[PDB]
Amino acid sequence: DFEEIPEEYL
Amino acid sequence: IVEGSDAEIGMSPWQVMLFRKSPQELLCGASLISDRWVLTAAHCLLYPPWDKNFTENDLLVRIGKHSRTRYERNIEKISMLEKIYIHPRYNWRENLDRDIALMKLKKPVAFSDYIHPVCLPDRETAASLLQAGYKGRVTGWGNLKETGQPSVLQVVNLPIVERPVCKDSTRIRITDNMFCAGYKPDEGKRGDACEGDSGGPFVMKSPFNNRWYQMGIVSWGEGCDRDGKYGFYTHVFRLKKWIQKVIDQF
Amino acid sequence: ADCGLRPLFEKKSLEDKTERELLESYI
Ligand SMILES: COc1cc(C)c(S(=O)(=O)N[C@@H](CC(=O)O)C(=O)N[C@H](Cc2ccc(C(=N)N)cc2)C(=O)N2CCCCC2)c(C)c1C
Repeated sequence: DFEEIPEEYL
Repeated sequence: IVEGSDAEIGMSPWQVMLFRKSPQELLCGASLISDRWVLTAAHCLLYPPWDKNFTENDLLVRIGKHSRTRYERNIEKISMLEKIYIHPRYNWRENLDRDIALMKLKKPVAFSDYIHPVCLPDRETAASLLQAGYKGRVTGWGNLKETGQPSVLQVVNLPIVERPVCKDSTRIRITDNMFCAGYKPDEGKRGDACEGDSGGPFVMKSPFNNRWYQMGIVSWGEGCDRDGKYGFYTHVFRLKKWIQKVIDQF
Repeated sequence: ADCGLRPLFEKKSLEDKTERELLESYI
């Protein structure tokens, strides 16, 4: 399962 | 990657992950060829029999990565797509001939210790390196087995195989835009690419100028690391005139 | 240009753990 990425990149 | 090993840090700084936005997952491998251009397999983006047809906004590319699932703060860079270009003669109906596509990023990516472009071959480096027996290197975050997933980027070195041997390993029609690589069963060692490695690079390090060149793109295979089977790769040099054409134009 | 030369290997004259296997295949 992937770690969430910063909102900015969506 | 089946029967490979963990990559060293910075070992493949041209490696790119093609990441789907929702659901967030690994699409494919890809490679950095300049600060605004990424190379991958057409099939990573377009495969109508499976109703695959991604557009720019469906995806992200993640550059500078090692861990598969981590967000690698201060290391990886995440880029948005401006435009996708698929080879117009990509043969998805039959055998994935001309399995190649370019992606232009919305903004140039900052090079770093972890982020750096690979070279594309010219005619002489391909004639010199693309020989049966010579080994190349494949990298990816794909499956560890045909039938789990690695925590970090995996690497494997594989020999290029004789074209008649490639031809005799499969019922699929092979073209001049493809080559195959892998060990024979009597060789004992192993390794192969697998699901999730698709679109990543097959590179060779020139012994003439000590640079890494991308000779192939992970295109297809029948299973993974099966005895008597070989991975197939898009022949980059062969398709270089199209690559040139797109970048010069766009 | 500087394509294909890795900051953490070729640029600082370090070899990775298996690139010699490739070299050795380039007969
Ligand atoms: C139209 O031409 C096709 C279409 C399909 C459906 C397949 S396949 O049998 O399903 N092979 C699969 C693997 C399989 O199911 O046994 C495949 O190559 N999948 C690649 C990924 C891949 C690449 C390399 C290797 C390897 N070296 N072992 C394994 C898997 C892929 O994602 N696609 C997208 C879907 C279409 C086929 C390619 C193949 C080989 C060709 C040439």
